[PDB]
Amino acid sequence: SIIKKPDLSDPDLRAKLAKGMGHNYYGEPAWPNDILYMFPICILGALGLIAGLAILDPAMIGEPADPFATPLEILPEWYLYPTFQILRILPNKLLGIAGMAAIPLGLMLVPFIESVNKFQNPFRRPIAMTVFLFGTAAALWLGAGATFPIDKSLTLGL
Amino acid sequence: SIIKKPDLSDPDLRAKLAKGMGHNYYGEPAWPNDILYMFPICILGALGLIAGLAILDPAMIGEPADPFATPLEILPEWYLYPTFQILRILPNKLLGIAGMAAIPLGLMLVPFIESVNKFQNPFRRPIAMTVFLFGTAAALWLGAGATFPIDKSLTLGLF
Amino acid sequence: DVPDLGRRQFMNLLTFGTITGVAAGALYPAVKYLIPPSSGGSGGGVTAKDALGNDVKVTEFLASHNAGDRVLAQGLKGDPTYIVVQGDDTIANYGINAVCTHLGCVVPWNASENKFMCPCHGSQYNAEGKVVRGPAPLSLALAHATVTLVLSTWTETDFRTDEDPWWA
Amino acid sequence: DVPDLGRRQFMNLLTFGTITGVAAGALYPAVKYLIPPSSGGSGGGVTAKDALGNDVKVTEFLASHNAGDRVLAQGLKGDPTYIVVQGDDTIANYGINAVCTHLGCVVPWNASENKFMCPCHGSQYNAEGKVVRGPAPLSLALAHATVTLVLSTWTETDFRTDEDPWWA
Amino acid sequence: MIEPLLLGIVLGLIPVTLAGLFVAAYLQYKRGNQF
Amino acid sequence: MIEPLLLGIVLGLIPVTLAGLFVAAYLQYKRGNQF
Amino acid sequence: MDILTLGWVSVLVLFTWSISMVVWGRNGF
Amino acid sequence: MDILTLGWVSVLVLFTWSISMVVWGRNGF
Amino acid sequence: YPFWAQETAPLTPREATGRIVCANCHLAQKAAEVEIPQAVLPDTVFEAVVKIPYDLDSQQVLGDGSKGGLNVGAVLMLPEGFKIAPPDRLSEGLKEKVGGTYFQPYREDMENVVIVGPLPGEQYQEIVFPVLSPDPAKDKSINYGKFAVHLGANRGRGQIYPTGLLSNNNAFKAPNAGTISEVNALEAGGYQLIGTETVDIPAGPELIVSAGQTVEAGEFLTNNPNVGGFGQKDTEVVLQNPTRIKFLVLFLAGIMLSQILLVLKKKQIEKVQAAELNF
Amino acid sequence: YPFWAQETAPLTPREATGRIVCANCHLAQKAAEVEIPQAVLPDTVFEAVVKIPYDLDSQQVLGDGSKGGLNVGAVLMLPEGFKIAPPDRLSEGLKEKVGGTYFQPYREDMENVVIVGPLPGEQYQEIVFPVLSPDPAKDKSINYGKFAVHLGANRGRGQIYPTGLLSNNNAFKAPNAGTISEVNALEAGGYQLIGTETVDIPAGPELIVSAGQTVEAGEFLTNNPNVGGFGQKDTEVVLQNPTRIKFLVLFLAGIMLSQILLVLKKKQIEKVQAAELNF
Amino acid sequence: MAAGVGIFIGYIAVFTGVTLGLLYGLRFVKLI
Amino acid sequence: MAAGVGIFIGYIAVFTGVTLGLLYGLRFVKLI
Amino acid sequence: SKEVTESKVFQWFNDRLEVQAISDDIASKYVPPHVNIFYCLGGLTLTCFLIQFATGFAMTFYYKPTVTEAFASVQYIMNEVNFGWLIRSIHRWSASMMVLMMILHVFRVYLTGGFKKPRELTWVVGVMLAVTTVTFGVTGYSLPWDQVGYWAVKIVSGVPAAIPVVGDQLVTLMRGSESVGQATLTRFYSLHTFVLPWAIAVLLLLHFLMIRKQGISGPL
Amino acid sequence: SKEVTESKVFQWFNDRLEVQAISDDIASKYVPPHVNIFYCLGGLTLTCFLIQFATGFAMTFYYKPTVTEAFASVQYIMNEVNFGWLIRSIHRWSASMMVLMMILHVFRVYLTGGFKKPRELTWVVGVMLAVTTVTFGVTGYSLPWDQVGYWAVKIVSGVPAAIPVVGDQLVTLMRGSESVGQATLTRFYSLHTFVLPWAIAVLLLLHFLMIRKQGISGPL
Amino acid sequence: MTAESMLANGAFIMIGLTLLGLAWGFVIIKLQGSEE
Amino acid sequence: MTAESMLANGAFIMIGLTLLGLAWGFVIIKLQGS
Ligand code: HEC
Ligand code: HEC
Ligand code: HEM
Ligand code: FES
Repeated sequence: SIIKKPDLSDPDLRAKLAKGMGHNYYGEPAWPNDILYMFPICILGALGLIAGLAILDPAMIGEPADPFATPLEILPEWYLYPTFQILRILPNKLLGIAGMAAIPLGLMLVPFIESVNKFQNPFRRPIAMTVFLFGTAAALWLGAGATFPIDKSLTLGL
Repeated sequence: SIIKKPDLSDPDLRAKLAKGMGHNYYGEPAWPNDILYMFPICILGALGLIAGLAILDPAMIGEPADPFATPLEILPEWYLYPTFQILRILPNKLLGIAGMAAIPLGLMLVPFIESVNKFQNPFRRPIAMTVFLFGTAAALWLGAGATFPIDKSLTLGLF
Repeated sequence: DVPDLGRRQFMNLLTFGTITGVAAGALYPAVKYLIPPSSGGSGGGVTAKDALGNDVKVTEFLASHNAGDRVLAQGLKGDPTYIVVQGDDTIANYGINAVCTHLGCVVPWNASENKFMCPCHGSQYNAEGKVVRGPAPLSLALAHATVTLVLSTWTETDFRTDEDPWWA
Repeated sequence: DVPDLGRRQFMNLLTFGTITGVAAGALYPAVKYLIPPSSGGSGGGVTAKDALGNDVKVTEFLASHNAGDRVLAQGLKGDPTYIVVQGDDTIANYGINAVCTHLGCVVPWNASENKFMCPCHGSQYNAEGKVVRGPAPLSLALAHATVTLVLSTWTETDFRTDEDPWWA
Repeated sequence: MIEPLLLGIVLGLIPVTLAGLFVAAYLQYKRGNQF
Repeated sequence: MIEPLLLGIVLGLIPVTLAGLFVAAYLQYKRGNQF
Repeated sequence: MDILTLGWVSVLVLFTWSISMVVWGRNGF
Repeated sequence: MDILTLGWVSVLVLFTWSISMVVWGRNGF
Repeated sequence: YPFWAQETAPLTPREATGRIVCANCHLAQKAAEVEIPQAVLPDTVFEAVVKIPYDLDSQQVLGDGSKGGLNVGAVLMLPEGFKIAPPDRLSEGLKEKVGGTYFQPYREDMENVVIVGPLPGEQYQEIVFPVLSPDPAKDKSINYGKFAVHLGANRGRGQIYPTGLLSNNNAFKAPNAGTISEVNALEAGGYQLIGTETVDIPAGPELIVSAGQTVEAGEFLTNNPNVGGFGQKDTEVVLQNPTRIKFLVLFLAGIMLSQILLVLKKKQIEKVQAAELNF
Repeated sequence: YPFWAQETAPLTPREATGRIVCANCHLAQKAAEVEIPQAVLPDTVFEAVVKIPYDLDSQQVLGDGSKGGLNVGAVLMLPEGFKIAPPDRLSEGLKEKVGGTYFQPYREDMENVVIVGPLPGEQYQEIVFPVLSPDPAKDKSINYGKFAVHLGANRGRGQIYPTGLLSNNNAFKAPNAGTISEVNALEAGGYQLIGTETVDIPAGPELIVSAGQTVEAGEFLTNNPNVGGFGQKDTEVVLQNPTRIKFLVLFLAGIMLSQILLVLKKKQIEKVQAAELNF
Repeated sequence: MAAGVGIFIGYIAVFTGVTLGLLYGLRFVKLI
Repeated sequence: MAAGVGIFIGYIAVFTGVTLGLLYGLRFVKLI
Repeated sequence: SKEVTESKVFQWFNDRLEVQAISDDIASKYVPPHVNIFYCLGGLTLTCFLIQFATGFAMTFYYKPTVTEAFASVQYIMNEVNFGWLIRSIHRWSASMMVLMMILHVFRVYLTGGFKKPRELTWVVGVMLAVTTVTFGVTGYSLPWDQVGYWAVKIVSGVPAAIPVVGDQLVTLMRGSESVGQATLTRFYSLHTFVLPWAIAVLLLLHFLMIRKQGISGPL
Repeated sequence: SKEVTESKVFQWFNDRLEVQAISDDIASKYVPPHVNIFYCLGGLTLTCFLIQFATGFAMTFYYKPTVTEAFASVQYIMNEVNFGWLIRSIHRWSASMMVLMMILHVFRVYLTGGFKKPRELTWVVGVMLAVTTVTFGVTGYSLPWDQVGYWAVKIVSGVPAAIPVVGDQLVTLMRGSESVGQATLTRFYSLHTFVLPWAIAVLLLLHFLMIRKQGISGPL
Repeated sequence: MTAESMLANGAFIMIGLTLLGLAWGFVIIKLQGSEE
Repeated sequence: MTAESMLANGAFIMIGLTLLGLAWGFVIIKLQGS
């Protein structure tokens, strides 16, 4: 209906809550309130935005590939801007590969490095949030510099 | 514990058996007896047979496509031999399309046409067995005829 | 009051009919995309192509064939059509569509028997395309081969079976 | 009187080790298939191909290019190589691999300032491949021109950096 | 094109599989079930 | 190449999402839960 | 007035309205 | 000592042996 | 004859449609079989048995007009690399089996397509071709695998000469409809039919239409004395690699050892489960 | 000047690498920017502002040797189908805004690529190109979509003439290493230097290397008097079909109405559930 | 960028108005 | 087609023999 | 481990995902005595399909689906690629064996009453699986763009030209153009490698889920 | 029609497959009060992939993965095919928005503690999903075979050459040859249309199964 | 909106529209009342 | 085999080998009994 309070008198639900699971057993019912009526809202919104971006900003065709003439400015997709920047500024290409590959392998260790505390709120995780903010800022800075000449790529034009 | 008898003293198992299900609740255990030790035997048998057929009878490249030259013999894969036959002896092309499309549509009506009796043993459903044997014979006869000149495709040679 | 079955069904109809309208408006581009583009050349304005995809040149076509020789070349909708050399000129009024009317095989021409003989099942046509033997239900389609080479869709009455063009 | 943990594990080891041997014997063909076949010829069996894939004859370079020009052609390992015209002759004994040694871009020639200037990061190579500036760690590779043409592999010691060929 | 080996495999495996299926059906026909 | 509209969308949606997540965290951090 | 402006505004209002409808339908944020 | 015969026999006996092992392991047909 | 196929179609006897050029002149179609081994090993000599069957008690008309026996002939298109084995390599048993049969490569460097004939049909209804298989180990342009083997075999005389003229071994027709009524032996077995419409029947065939009858247009004036015919057939031969078969045998033996071990493991688990029930 | 680019590269002012041929003789590098609308309508005259920023006070060495102002020039490669609008299509405001600047198509049938210059850079910091978008509805060779607009703009005197002879607006270099140890003004501002070393220097640049000393191989003997430079700016423009935007607006309005109805249905179902719990 | 603001305001006003109208006119006829 | 029969017979005999040998050996060493 | 016998690191997964639930679900099913060797046929079909999923996969790394390179790519696989002959021949033979095993599976199901109530939906989804497999074979027969495959597709694609009204539109839809050319090869490659793998995966999921829910059929 | 209301020709399906069981399982789940709008991000990522699964699907009917026909096929899609501009532009934009929604989903998961115990495996599978999507876009950026895509692949494919031992071997394995060309285009097209769609489907199945088993994380 | 480059303007508009969408959702929640 | 035209021979071999597989499975079952 409006909301279902957690039945703490239930032994199985309390055991699940102690284990971190069992949170999908209280609140508003998922069907049809959210899955049938709220999910289509987001799906239609996403489809409409993507179609609008496609119509108002179509994909350009380009020029046919020439193996003998590299373009003046070559860049991967935007989400590869940081890693590509690493490749640009690390003179040791092996170190560049290690740094580029340490992102997906470094994220797989996040749930295990931060298994020290049960806290989930950012305001109860000072070190974790400091690391996250520093990393997000560094990734954004590298991505922004990827659209710069290799000279002023570390200062963003100061 | 080799074979587990069906516990008919269970109301849920009895209800499932009345409904036709519940036959996966007795006999030899599925795991690991069958799924872990008998399934890989069949998997490896199929792998070895198919690899041996590939090695001893390798696939042929063929002749490059010529849109201007029709081969003397054109044939689909073997399982399309009957339908192809239906296409080439039926003079009305619409009737050939109907005959080719009535196989998948006629096969889906089998569980509903034969919904008159709950007999699973073939010897307790003689009409179904006669129809199935006639269908197998007709399919094999059409497939055999598909590898014949259109004149001889009916009688296959006639002795 | 509580919305009963009728009111809830009406409200469902409204919401999911707007959903269906949006979905159909989105699917119309999807369906029209999977439909092949209307770029099948021109039903009456496509020249003659050889097996190499080039335009066959009439000057090259002339003085390169014997009397009454039919060699086929790509034509209407990519279907191979015979360009008949009747003996004096290098062209004729009509082009016989080699694609058979039984299944779709390309019928070869036996000048030895002066007939179009299908190899798949033995369908036979006369010199002009009119059916005389075999299980081919209808006659081979014709065309207009004009130059001074362009072959156009045939519309006039069929001078072989004495009827309107079945292919049209 | 029944198989304990040790005997059951030994039987599992035997059975599934034989199965793993069969699986390895079946996956070796798959892995060898997914590895691209070595069909690039050899280090000394790669001729100089043009943009269209045809070889450029040494005789053609006369009256087709100016004096002292450097022109790109397909070279060793498929990468573009600058074949050099010496002004009086048509080729030299070496061809300069145009692929940059920093990231991989094809370095254009610059006759005015007599240097190879990478357009992506500005690294500089002299008229013979030696590094002059920029973030490029190594020097441009050298393709040993043979027919005076085939761009074989240059394995003689560098006449630029005085060392063994890093490309070999 | 006709593949004689493949057609032989098909025409050797279809009749024997049908015969085995009918034989198993007969064997279950002349006796009782599990319960 | 660089797509300026897409980069604008990204650089607008990243900081606002981060700020909203932190604000929701603060609101849930100054208040209790259901149980 | 303009038509390019009309399309850009339509997409922007669709984004805003999708957020607004998700917030209103779920009764809060 | 025919290699082609050896391969054909090997494939045939693999078919037969797979059938026989499925019959033996499952303890009946 | 085969050399007329060499002269009419000098590049290949098989057109792009798969039809041998021998059917342009030999109109009748009968059976022609080729027994080629399913698989052959590289650099091995094997016999291709071309059966060209027809009853030996049926005699065809000859060019002069008299009847007589038939002469067989064949063209065997082998895959690239195959060729008729030289007399040095083929065995003495195969030497007495092939006899003094003569094989031509139909072209220079095209030794895979070998023609033979005309040979008398009284003893050459079955022709042995001593084919030599190539070895992809020495020749690098030849590969192992399955390839097509085409055959076209003929028994009787051809209807049409390379000059387009008709032989006497076929049924003759009328140019159109008329009233001939003029049958006379032209000092031989041939007739001269002249309402007045010129046509000449050679000595071979025998008139079937009665004189003084209004014949239709394009109708058979005589019968068809074509006893022979031309028939073609395509099969497949596998140039097999012995190493492939050796590793296949090893692989299948390993598979069956694995199956045996799997059944033994199931037996052990069955005993374990029986123990767990009889605790 | 851009006509020297028409002579050096008579086909296209851009190479396959993307570099404009202007940089071949304009060795320096500067900033050049173009304000192209993101989307334009077909058959609509729109302004493209090409800005060539440089300090107006800064003066370069002229062709004779004296200091002087800088003239600006540009090449704008509009997409295939675009063209500078004829004076009749321009409105009064746009016609007054563009001024009397003269544009050229750079070639026959290449009216999309438009060159301009040299123009006095004191007032022509920004050059307004009155581009005319094509009409894909009429022109069947033009399609709606996103296309690349390349721009190459220069503001200083070039360093290399079309014949390869260097100008005076660059720093000169000794060919090799030597002790030239001689300076002599050639009866003008341009002095000359004379192992065996032969270096000539026009009136443009200023010396930094003293006389009577060792000169290494290829060092900057003179100051670099260039104050301008050449810059490129690759941007994008969308030739938009208004029907697409109309149907997009209709589709998005339908989406928003559907979302409103979904929320209303959720409210109704919540109302129903609130009463079903009140049992 | 300027008349676009006016179109945005009008578009939001129209859709908020129809949202509230549908809500109140469907609760009025007890449909929701 | 004739020596193949001999190869098949010998091959079945060999693998049946090794099957029975493995079974009885593992029964003898209490592995089964 | 048979299913689960003696494990200690397994607790890390079991406390999170409750893997023992899956263990006890799998180990709770039993195989009734009336299950013959003929009940292995349907699974064999799956086996063959997996081979088609594997060897087809490999052949997607070298096959060029264009009319100027399809034949060249096929013979490049056969002759130049390492073990390419083996992969392609296995794909062909396992396609044929998939169809054969599926036919024998239909024979078993019909002759054991495995389609009757409550297994009607299982049989319907099986027939749809059969149509999908036939579509696999049809669309893969023309991929080599040899003469037999090209003419087989040119014959089967012109069959809908007999339907009075929508015949031409259907022929164009299956061919992607007026005649069998590059559009036909592109559409058939998309069907063979993308459309039909996903369609048959969905149908197999439905088929196996229904079999798991309803179990095997009863004795005869 | 809400969840199940008055479905009575539905007794057939419920009697055979017992689909009221899955109906009640779906209806037995609840959404906690702490679930805010940011929990819609991951689903939006899935939404984007669905669009990529559809529109990319469509582009498999007209795109030809050959260096002599890839760019021409892409421009044929843009210029000739009905709504081909729309399909291709939607594909590119929804790829970009897939990655953006993925990044926002990671931000939500990290800033809400959703990766903590017992959801470490969900985070690992999510990181594998992120790698799959990044390499998905990497393989697809050069399918048009224009200057940008070709040179981006020529840049990123020769990177592994810095590894001393298996460097050039890895470079050759990714490129399908020693240099970027037709083999690279064929391998990248196979990865884009066949390999990685299946990989991401399996990873999405694992992700969603773990989430459904463990539910949403606790309140902050 | 018919501008030339939408990087900075796009980001600012995206932030503003996200905030405005949340605000308008809450405004509609306030304006929907409780019960008539 | 080493003999082509494996249609009839192939069919007979498949039938005989299926029967022999069943028979040999039963033979091994009978010979395995303690
Ligand atoms: C060889 C000895 C056999 C036997 C006796 C059986 N099969 Fe299979 N099987 C496979 C799959 C995917 C399924 C469906 C799984 C599911 O229901 O979710 C089955 C199902 C069965 C059953 C019914 C099981 C049930 O719970 O109802 C039976 C009795 C059965 N099979 C018998 C897959 C495979 C294989 C995959 C490679 C192989 C090999 C086999 N099966 C072989 C056999
Ligand atoms: C038309 C140009 C022909 C081609 C092509 C082939 N054959 Fe023929 N053949 C043809 C004629 C007109 C004749 C008889 C000529 C005469 O003066 O009698 C023949 C004859 C033969 C024979 C002899 C038959 C006999 O003596 O009874 C043989 C064995 C034969 N031809 C074989 C043969 C083969 C194998 C061909 C394909 C390579 C072939 N011929 C082609 C006309 C033509
Ligand atoms: C295609 C890619 C992805 C899709 C479709 C996806 C989808 C989802 C969905 C629908 C949820 C349910 C809760 C929600 O919607 O917020 C979820 C939760 C989760 N996701 Fe993903 N996700 C993807 C990638 C990722 C990535 C990249 C990560 C981490 C780097 C990740 C880690 C998680 C975790 C840990 C949860 C559980 C959080 C919780 O329960 O509170 N996923 N994902
Ligand atoms: S096309 Fe079939 S008989 Fe001619």
